[PDB]
Amino acid sequence: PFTYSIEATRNLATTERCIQDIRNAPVRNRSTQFQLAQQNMLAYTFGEVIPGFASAGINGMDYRDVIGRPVENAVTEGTHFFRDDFRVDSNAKAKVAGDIFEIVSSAVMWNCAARWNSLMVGEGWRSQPRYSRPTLSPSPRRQVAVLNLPRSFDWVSLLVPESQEVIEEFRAGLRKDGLGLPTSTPDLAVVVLPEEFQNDEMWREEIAGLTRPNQILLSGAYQRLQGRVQPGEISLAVAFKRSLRSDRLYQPLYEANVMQLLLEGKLGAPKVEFEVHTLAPEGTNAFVTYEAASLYGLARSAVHRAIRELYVPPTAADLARRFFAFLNERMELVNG
Amino acid sequence: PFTYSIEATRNLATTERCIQDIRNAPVRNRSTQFQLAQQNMLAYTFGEVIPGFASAGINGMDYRDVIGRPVENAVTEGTHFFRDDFRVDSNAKAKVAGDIFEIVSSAVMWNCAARWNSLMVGEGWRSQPRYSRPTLSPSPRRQVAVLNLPRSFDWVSLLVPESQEVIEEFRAGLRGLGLPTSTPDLAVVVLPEEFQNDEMWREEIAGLTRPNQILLSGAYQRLQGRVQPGEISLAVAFKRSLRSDRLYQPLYEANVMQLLLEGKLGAPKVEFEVHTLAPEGTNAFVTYEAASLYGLAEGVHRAIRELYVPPTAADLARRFFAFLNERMELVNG
DNA sequence: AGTCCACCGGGGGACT
DNA sequence: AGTCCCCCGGTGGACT
Ligand SMILES: [Mg+2]
Ligand SMILES: [Mg+2]
Repeated sequence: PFTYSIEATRNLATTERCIQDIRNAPVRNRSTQFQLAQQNMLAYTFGEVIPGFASAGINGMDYRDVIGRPVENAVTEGTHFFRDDFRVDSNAKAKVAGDIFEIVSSAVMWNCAARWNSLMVGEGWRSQPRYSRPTLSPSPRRQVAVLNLPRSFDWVSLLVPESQEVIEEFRAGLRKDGLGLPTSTPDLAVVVLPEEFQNDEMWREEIAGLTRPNQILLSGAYQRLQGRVQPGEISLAVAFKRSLRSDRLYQPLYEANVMQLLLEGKLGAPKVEFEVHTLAPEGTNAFVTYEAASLYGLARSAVHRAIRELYVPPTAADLARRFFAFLNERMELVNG
Repeated sequence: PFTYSIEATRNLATTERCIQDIRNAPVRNRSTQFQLAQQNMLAYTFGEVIPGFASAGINGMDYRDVIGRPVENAVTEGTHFFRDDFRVDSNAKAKVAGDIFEIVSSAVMWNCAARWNSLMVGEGWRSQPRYSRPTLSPSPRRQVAVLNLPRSFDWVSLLVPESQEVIEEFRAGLRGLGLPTSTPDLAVVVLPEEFQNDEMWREEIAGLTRPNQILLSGAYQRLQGRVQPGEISLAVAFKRSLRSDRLYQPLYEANVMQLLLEGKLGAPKVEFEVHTLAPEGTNAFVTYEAASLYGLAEGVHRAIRELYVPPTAADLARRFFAFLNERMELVNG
């Protein structure tokens, strides 16, 4: 659970355990002795807590101590089971830690859009925990899907064909000169629910916790929307980075521009909203870095920033609160 | 020495040791038990050798193995003086080795600029070791300088005043927002007239002695303020190994440079390139075929010119020469 | 001392 | 099984 419980651990099928001994099952070319079963840890640690949507105690806990819980728990399991034999490298901890921050944050945002899509339809503003109800004119036409995007995704895949053609048009004209414009992906993407999903349930149900089934619901959500999004319906991109290093600022910042250049540039979409979330900015450097303007629109168009802001959630609750407010505000020029 | 010498390691003061004990001299908020004197690893391992400029054994040795040596040596030294206890975290190495690759590869391009400048200036074309003499018609005006840029650098600081200025008339009608500049791992700038007769730009160097480390790391200052827009000839970014996400800083910087120099100071396209010894997944190459974003509003070329993978210190050196040999043509004799 | 910078390799899971 | 994708935190040194 969210607090290590040797009883819950004792009822774990050996293959649901958080640590995995592999001193007999060596990995190809890898010295790894014990694996961090990140999926497992998630379901153990967050089986029924979805931070921001749980106990007040939890919701306002320092968000770092929350995101860092799953690791703590697993290290305890290891020690308990293996003791001294136990050893895992910093880089495992960083790998998993960084993933968990991305997954859990998205889970929060998932629930945020549940509640949001409920109300948005003909539901109310669910009671608990208490968050300020939005003000905006409700409308089914104003629900949104929250797509935690997967490794080596291509954001362009979300778009409707007519828009994918414009682009592969463009690129072909580039390709005719030894020139490419590869597109990658943000860590997550909030889209406007395509019409024909506006009546579907799933986009309205808050989840109790990140159990395996529940994890999967989220990590796959994107598959449903591929080919169904309109250029202007990409309405928020987020990049997740637990801690910062001056060199690790550049993926979101570059892609952002590429998205702007295509969406805004070649498909006349409104300014593209792309932000970055971190729990550790290590100076001011990071902040000034993301004050950078958007490079396409520096050669008749209005100037705006590539990244709209750099955000550092204190609590899972603030994250909720922050996103509700964005939705309330951004879902305005959306005639419902 | 490039080969781990016991005797030498013993003949070593302790302020010289490649491995530092600090178990009783900790770092605020750090579990670091043993530090890596990476300046004492250059020194020890490369104090006599500058790859591609030493014996043929080195010059053509697998270049990964060369960069990998200081750290090999270090870990031997550590295991002799601290048999039970010697331990360092993966990430300590990853830092040191990354930097060494930046420094030494800069230290190879330095001796290149050296011997090339000599040629240009009317001295010989030295030939220890032999490299094909360049067919460019020499000139003191086609000398180049190889700046190993420091952490925190801003490459604009290299530009001359009237140029930095215009990067303000534009930049100032542009602020809640802005457009910062960072730095390539290294720059190659045309030597500026005022310096074309100094002798420091022509002396090659024997090893990476602290004195010598320091001369190459200091070099940039000498050129702050004194460089034309089109005289920025080449930018390199050193990444010893690649990870798909670790690809974007040279890509962005390049765009920004290209943006200002090319579109705002009407300079020639800018040559920006990456050197790595380990691309692992070949995402990278396709990644570095990206059109320059600036240019997609005007009329076009790659942002990053190429992604390069040196086999040997020698390959590195021959490549840079041909670059010069084909690029300085533009400079007027 | 304390603060900032930019190095990169060991990773768990998707996918084949 | 093999390969690839994107995670980040622990660092050695320049400054102040
Ligand atoms: Mg991320
Ligand atoms: Mg580099």
